[PDB]
Amino acid sequence: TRPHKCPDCDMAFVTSGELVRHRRYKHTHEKPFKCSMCDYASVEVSKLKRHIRSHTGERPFQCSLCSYASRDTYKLKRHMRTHSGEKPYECYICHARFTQSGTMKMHILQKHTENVAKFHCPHCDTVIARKSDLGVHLRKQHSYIEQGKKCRYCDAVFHERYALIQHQKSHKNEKRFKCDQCDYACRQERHMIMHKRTHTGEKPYACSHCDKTFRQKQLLDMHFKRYHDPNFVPAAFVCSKCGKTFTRRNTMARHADNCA
DNA sequence: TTAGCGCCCCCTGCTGGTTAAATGTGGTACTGCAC
DNA sequence: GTGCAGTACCACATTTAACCAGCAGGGGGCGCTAA
Ligand code: NA
Ligand SMILES: [Zn+2]
Ligand SMILES: [Zn+2]
Ligand SMILES: [Zn+2]
Ligand SMILES: [Zn+2]
Ligand SMILES: [Zn+2]
Ligand SMILES: [Zn+2]
Ligand SMILES: [Zn+2]
Ligand SMILES: [Zn+2]
Ligand SMILES: [Zn+2]
Repeated sequence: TRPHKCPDCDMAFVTSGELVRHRRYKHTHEKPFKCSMCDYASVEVSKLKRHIRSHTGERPFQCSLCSYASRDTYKLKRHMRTHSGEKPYECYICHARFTQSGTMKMHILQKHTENVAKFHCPHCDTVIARKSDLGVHLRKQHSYIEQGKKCRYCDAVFHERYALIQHQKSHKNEKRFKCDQCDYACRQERHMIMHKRTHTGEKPYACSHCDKTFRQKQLLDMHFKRYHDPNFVPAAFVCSKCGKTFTRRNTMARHADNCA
């Protein structure tokens, strides 16, 4: 009937030894047995054996099915879920099941809640929900590169990926390709190739039904659709007021605006 | 009494598969101008 | 009007990194009994 009770708090214990351990755990905060490697100490001998095992790497119990030996029996019991499945914990909202309690708690925090505090990157403006995801973001974007990484479009060298990407975003309104015979410039290589074809007079695309050649693919396509396709009729736009037909809509719109 | 043991949890952190935002590609209309 | 020459949409395919559940390591609390 739990005759022994702790006067310092609400806990009541059966035996004297249990109550003494409880006082040491939560009321005296003194640990007699101390780790020899560091300042860590343990009230219970098993806890100190835990730290000594971590200090030395001793793995007592081996998994039956795999190549993992745990240093604590509970770690092996948790590792056995890898083979059995057996997701014990269940979310109370979406009823999803998880192999670990911390996995379920993180799921509830990040999937079923709105005003959750997030982590801000100390080096950039991004805001990340998880600390582990922030560490991944730091370890890739803000990681230092000893050999550097050249810009894709200029001779600038950067050692942080975030800096390189920010610099490369400044070239998105730029016409890298420049013709060697005039001042014309463009952003895609195909346009530069077309312009050099016009400069040289080359007409690579040739009509297979006539003697006419063209410097661009679309010009040949429209020529074939006009003078080699009887079923094609040019789009005619009649004026809104006068009704005069215009092949180009822009001329029709301008005429309608100036029409009386 | 006291250590061994079992259970159970919390806290922290890394990791690949998923996915959504960002960005590059290319087909195809689409206008300005000289004829 | 038209063909040439250059520009402009934009659906689509990569590219990229946050999202997220699956994992393991380090520690703390108690409730049993045997020894
Ligand atoms: Na262009
Ligand atoms: Zn107490
Ligand atoms: Zn230690
Ligand atoms: Zn195993
Ligand atoms: Zn849920
Ligand atoms: Zn950042
Ligand atoms: Zn650059
Ligand atoms: Zn040129
Ligand atoms: Zn033809
Ligand atoms: Zn008119």
